[PDB]
Amino acid sequence: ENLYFQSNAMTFAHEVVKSNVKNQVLFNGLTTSKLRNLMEQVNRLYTIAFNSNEDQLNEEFIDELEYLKIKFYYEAGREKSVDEFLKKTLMFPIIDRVIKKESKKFFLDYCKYFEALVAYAKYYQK
Repeated sequence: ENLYFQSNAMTFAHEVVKSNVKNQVLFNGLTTSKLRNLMEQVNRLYTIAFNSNEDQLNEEFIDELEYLKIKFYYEAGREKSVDEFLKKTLMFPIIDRVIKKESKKFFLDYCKYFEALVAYAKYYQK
């Protein structure tokens, strides 16, 4: 078989981003201003998760997640660096996973992953 290990979200964000500096461009011309609309969408959801007492995610929140997937695919259609970024980050199967588990802790973990993705993208830029 093979031999794989336990990497938290921060470590793997750093790895994906720094492994997508090629010869210098980031994910083929990504910048952070291209992710702004997305960042805001994530932020507006983060706070509403933070205020939720229980871990069981409200159903309107799931609709919001569906719309988040939709805004993702929009930006991926708009800008090719966003398309590469979203594929190589596994953004979509992770959004799916969050939607299935419907837990608050898990979505906040996803938010940390997204936040570190953007930070590291920022640290490596033109």
